Amino acid sequence: QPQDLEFTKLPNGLVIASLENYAPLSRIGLFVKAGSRYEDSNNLGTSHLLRLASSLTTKGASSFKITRGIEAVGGKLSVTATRENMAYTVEGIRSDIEILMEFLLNVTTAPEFRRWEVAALRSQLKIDKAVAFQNSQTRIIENLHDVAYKNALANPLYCPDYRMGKITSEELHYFVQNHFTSARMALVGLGVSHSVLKQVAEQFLNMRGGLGLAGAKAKYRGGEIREQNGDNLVHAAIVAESAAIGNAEANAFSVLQHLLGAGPHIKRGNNTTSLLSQSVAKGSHQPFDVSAFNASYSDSGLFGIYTISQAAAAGEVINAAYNQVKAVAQGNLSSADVQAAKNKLKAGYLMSVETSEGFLSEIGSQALAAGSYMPPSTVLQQIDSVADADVVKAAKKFVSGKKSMAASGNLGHTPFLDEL
Amino acid sequence: KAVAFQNSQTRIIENLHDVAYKNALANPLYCPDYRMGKITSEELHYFVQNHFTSARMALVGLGVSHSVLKQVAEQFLNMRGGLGLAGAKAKYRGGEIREQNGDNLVHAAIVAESAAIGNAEANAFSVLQHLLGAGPHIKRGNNTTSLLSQSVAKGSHQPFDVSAFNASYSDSGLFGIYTISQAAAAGEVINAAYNQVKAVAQGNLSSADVQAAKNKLKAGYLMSVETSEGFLSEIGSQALAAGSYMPPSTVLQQIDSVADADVVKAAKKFVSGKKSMAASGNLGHTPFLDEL
Amino acid sequence: MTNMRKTHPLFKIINHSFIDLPAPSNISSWWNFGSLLGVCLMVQIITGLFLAMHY
Amino acid sequence: MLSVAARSGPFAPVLSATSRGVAGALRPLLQGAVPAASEPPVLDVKRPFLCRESLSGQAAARPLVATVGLNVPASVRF
Amino acid sequence: LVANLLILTWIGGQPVEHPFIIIGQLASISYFSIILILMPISGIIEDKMLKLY
Amino acid sequence: TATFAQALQSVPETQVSILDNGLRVASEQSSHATCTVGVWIDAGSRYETEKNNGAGYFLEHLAFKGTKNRPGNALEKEVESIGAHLNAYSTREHTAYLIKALSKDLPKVVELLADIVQNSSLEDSQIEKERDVILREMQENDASMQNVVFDYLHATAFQGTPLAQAVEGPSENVRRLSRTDLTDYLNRHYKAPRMVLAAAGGVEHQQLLDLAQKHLSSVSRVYEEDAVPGLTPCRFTGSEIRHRDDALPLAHVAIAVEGPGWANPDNVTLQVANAIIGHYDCTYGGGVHLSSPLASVAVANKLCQSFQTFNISYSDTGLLGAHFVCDAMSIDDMVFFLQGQWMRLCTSATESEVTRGKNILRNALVSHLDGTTPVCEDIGRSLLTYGRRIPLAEWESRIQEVDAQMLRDICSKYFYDQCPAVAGYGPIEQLPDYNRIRSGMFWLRF
Amino acid sequence: TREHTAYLIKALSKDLPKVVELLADIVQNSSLEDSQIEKERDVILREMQENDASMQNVVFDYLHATAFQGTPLAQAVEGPSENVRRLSR
Amino acid sequence: SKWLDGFRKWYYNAAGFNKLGLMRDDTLHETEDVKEAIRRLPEDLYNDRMFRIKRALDLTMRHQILPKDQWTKYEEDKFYLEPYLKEVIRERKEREEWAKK
Amino acid sequence: LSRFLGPRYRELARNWIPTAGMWGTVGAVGLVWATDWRLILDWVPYINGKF
Ligand code: HEM
Repeated sequence: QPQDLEFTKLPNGLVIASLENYAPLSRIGLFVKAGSRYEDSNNLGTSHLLRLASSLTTKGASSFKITRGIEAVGGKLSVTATRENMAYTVEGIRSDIEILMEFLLNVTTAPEFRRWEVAALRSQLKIDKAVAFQNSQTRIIENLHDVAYKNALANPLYCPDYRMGKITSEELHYFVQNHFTSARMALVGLGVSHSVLKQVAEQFLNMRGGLGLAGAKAKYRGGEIREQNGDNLVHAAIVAESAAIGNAEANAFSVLQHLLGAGPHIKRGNNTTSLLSQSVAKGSHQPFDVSAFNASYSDSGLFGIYTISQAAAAGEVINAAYNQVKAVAQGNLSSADVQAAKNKLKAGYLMSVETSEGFLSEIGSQALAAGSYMPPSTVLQQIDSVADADVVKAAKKFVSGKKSMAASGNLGHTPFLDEL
Repeated sequence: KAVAFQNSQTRIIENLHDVAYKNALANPLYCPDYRMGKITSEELHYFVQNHFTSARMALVGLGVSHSVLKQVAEQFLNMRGGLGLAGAKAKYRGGEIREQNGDNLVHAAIVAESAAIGNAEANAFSVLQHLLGAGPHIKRGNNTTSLLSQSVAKGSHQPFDVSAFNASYSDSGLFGIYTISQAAAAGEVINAAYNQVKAVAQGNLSSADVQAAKNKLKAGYLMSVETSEGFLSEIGSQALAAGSYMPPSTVLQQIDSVADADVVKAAKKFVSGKKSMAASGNLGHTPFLDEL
Repeated sequence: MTNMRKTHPLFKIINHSFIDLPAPSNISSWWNFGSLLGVCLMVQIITGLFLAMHY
Repeated sequence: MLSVAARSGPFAPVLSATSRGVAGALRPLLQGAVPAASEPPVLDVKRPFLCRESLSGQAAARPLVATVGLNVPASVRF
Repeated sequence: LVANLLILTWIGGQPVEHPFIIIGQLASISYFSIILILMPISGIIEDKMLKLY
Repeated sequence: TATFAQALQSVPETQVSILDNGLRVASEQSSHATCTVGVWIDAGSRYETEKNNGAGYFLEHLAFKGTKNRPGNALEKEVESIGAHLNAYSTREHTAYLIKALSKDLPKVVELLADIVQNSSLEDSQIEKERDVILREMQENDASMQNVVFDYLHATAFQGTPLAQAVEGPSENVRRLSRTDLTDYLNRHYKAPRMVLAAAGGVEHQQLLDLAQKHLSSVSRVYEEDAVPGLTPCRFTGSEIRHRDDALPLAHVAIAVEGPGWANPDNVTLQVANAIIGHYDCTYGGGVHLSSPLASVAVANKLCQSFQTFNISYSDTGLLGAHFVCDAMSIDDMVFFLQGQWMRLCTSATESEVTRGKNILRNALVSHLDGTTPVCEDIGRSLLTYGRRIPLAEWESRIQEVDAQMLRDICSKYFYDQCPAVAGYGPIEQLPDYNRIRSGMFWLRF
Repeated sequence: TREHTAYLIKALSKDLPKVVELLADIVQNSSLEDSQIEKERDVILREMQENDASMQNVVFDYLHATAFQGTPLAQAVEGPSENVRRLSR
Repeated sequence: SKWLDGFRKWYYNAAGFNKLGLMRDDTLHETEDVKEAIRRLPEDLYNDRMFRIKRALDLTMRHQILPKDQWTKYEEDKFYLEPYLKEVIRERKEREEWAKK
Repeated sequence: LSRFLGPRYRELARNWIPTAGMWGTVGAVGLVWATDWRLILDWVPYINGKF
């Protein structure tokens, strides 16, 4: 007997969301508005060490006790972080989630941050950054955010090279005390009852309840940065400012990326409904990969094109992709293409929420954003409420706005922003 | 490369050229990190065979006669081809690179396009450099006649150093302001220096200051050609750039031919030109190009 | 190159055991005694060998 | 649809960093390893600048000049 | 203990008459009692007196 | 509240029907608005006879390039039109063509799958293009070291059998096979009794059965010459392949012994043994407090970059062992510690680590069975291998009957004094030769 | 240095007289103002703090201090910091 | 009581490590727990401890003691290593109990 | 020696009793064979012919 989602907002600001579906493995996550955008130039990379410091000694359980107790029941504790949000998630058998909530709420609420532990963790910070930047997409997206924004969203997800060896226990304590407050936290549980979740919520985090430290508004700057590193393929992202979280223009931009192309649906396919892929493939016979990039955060968004191409043919491919968006900015589109884009977007949303951890991430993000769970059918009808003129308006907003460009590879034939 | 990049203004100049040019002047003087372990012998042979040719070389001797130098020139330097490869004309882009590395001192350089070598206006730019300060004249001095130091020093109680940067190449130019300041007061130092250059560009200057800048430029040239190494560097640069030897008296004469209205025009060209910025340090308070 | 005391394989053992061996500065005369034992052992062997030449 | 995994389809692992404090039962795809990155050379530290009087002259004014030698240390002028 | 070893060395060169038997017996008993019992008890007392635990 | 037992027993059962051709039609219903519908075929590289060693892979490339009814990219235009996702994969024993779609698009998807299994037009220009594509993707697949190491392990462990040959096949066969070899492979190995139509998620079983009767009826059912192929057992060989290339930065080493097979239940016990050893890579945040002794000693001595344990199962055979990635100067030490752990599981297994391994296996099974795609994958593999879908309650019963005594008995049966297969790639000079590994496969103290 | 002091001007030849009397204005008629004394005391203290991080200057000062013990050749040109704090006009 | 405190000061003077300038925690034998607690020390206390040990070794080398005004007095003998040692001991007991069960 | 007083160490000791007993049997048989002990070899039937 699966019931519906059930929500209470506690008077200290903490959101509690629960769903009891009688799953054999139950999953409990806690969502904090403490991403990398809340740092400044004095404590860069603190959120990366905080993300990697989830298995440290807490006031209530040591590192040995936390690690051996989570592995004793076979449960899993993971930390996922975006530029806005952090989420600490535990999952396991229903008979062990009491001590799993003990461990998770101890980790969230009462860390110790001993100096020898963080001194041991900084080498793991370097190793994690190297493993993350082993692929070109991660480096080019970090570079794109750094050149696109000025202060808030320009902060990297991974710690800079100079800041390793300089992050202290006091910076971690200050970050936790200024951003891990009850008004910025949602505790979301799939496979758990409401009563046990709300009672462990009221007997763990009953000491902090404020709004925390407010972050600065993100400011666009634009520009371009180029990384000549001699790779075989040229990666290039060209974006502009777009809509934020909470507007119908964000829905228009999502429909616009699914019209332009947002990943292959067929293994080794040709992408014959992707306008960018068709416009490149009608002129270039070299291997390529052209898609549309959209990343929207609660105050600002980035929308643009992403290209991977050969070094000799890096130019006109980018130009071809850009020209295709200009055609969409001129009204050159068909209603069947927009209907197929809407179907692709809604199928992608439903397959994103069909898994348990994706469902928990969606519920936690919605509880942080608004404090209530929006049903999927209303999301479907608000996707269906997007018109063609909104897609044309989003395309002309992209082509009229000033650009941020991140390029990497052999950039001898990669064009500049003024040459576009 | 590590020994050269040990100090920050080398990396600032490299990043500034990479900001300022699309090609043919933005190539670094030092080898990039990925190119280490990959430069081969045939690439060096290709570079020497295409650029070390006879029409691009000057043999200059101090302490030798012309006969010995010309006979080793005809016995060695006759087997090469001609003019070699042309180049790529060094087109301008502009922009900004900010390198956050958490130094105690913020180094910033804001530059714009200026005249090339051989243009008369470049000489005016040189005078403009000595109008703004191209280095100290007293060991531990206050730089009283430096306009940038006078404009910044009245609002700073903590250490700084501001100068005018001038770089003339055979097809291009780069004139701007170099600032070194604290992290918390980089914005006011940069804004004060930029406002000083803007005040120079609006015709607010003294003829005595222009005469002092001319005297500084003439003394700097005559002290640069004082040693034998600087003299032979000057002769080789003149022979490569113009194919003739220009006497120092003629150099001082064309320095004295510069008008102050040309200095105003050079400052106005810097102010109205598109800017290029390279910054490093703790850049939490360093302004952007549109914020100036 | 010519640091034979630390490159010759025989000589580096004598070096590592008796020349460049890091010893505490403050050890008293009691720490002499074991070395005496080794020397005394050698003395015994030598005297015993000559005592073995006629016994 | 207020999430980076629901709104950014292919760009989910590049806008998000997922670490594990305690490993789960299932091993992650693409385990990854660091292939022994090289050590930068050890250089002697340069003096700092704590007064205006020694900062005077540190700003560049001329183009970059590099110089190497057979038995002369390498130098750079500004 | 060193004094007791000196006493045992003296007794070992003496024949078995009074009071060498009882002196050697008390010497050996005190030797084994000092090595096996008294020294760790003394070390524990010293750790108490130095406020270690 | 509900404990683990009735939470496992509240999982909906997988209902299986059969058409007149012998085609299995299996489905499991959930509350999701999406669904995953796939076709599983008992056809892999084990059924190939070294003259058509890349036929399944190259047909897997050609299967989405157009059919007779839907010529060319118009076919994939259809699977773009509903926003569905189309995937296919091939192993040494099974081939799968699966579609993730919405529930309301259930008929057309099934019809699409029908074309993919019985109407694929193999154009010759498309054959040349996919031949070049397969050549370039082998040219990028040999850069990935673990695929090379596992292929080397399969080759040296199943020498002389059809289980040694890779799924992709050699490059000469890619340059050599024509359309008639593909047609013969398609008419030989795509038989209806060797096929399962599996559906997971928001599907009704009666509607899916009616759609399979409408579209998937009368595939072949007849081998056309009364020439039925037969599955042949594969000889395991304790052996060693060492590909030394000192320019690579890291070394990958896999050591395995013979596995029991799909139908042998002690696999479950062996899985618990793997859960005792576990996996590790350098980004794990546990530090020195990891429960696995191998992972703890690897973190403590900075030995490995990663390791993992595997139990690969084929029809009454398999490979049970460990694969680790590390630099050269650690390799021998890693081998030593790994072998010690195996012998400890043969000799000194205690109840606490057995309980931990049982909990890890329970979490692994239930967390793997999450989403429509892995449930459909499990249904297809269960109907192909076991002939039935084993429910999670039976898995829990077989897990809870495992204790320490039968774990060390089964581990002594499969690990102790056995000849392993070793595959190394990279700077593997300090990797010990076969006598030292074989001597490390037992203890002189028992 | 430890034994010599130099005040030198680089100039043009035609400015040769004025430069000479500028030198005659420096080594003969110096005015030593007290607020300037305080400012240069702070400047010298932080300049010695700067010189502390240059290891060859520290090593050569140590070499002089251990090679010329008990003599005026051991002491540095800058002197100790306490003398910098209490030198008067 | 007060008599026990006076006798403990007398025993502290009879122990004689105060004559070399050593603290109480400087004289601890470096076991595994003691080395871990030393490794957990801040760098100022670490440098003070090893300078005190070096000075004590130098004084023992020349068979001398400090002047009596420079002796470590009883009421300024701060137990700096003791809480780190308690932390290391308690976590080692926790690991021992987990391995025991 | 209270470190090794637990259920896991008791299970390890119980598991290693038969191997240690078999090794003790090996040592006793080897000692009797090497020393040619008459208290045992006079009872084994085929060994009686050499005495
Ligand atoms: C390998 C070297 C040695 C040899 C060849 C050796 C040989 C001899 C010989 C031949 C004698 C009999 C001569 C005599 O009575 O003085 C002797 C006596 C003796 N040796 Fe050694 N010896 C050796 C080492 C030692 C050592 C290491 C000790 C112990 C410290 C030792 C203790 C004695 C003693 C106590 C006597 C009896 C002395 C006496 O009563 O006259 N010997 N040895």
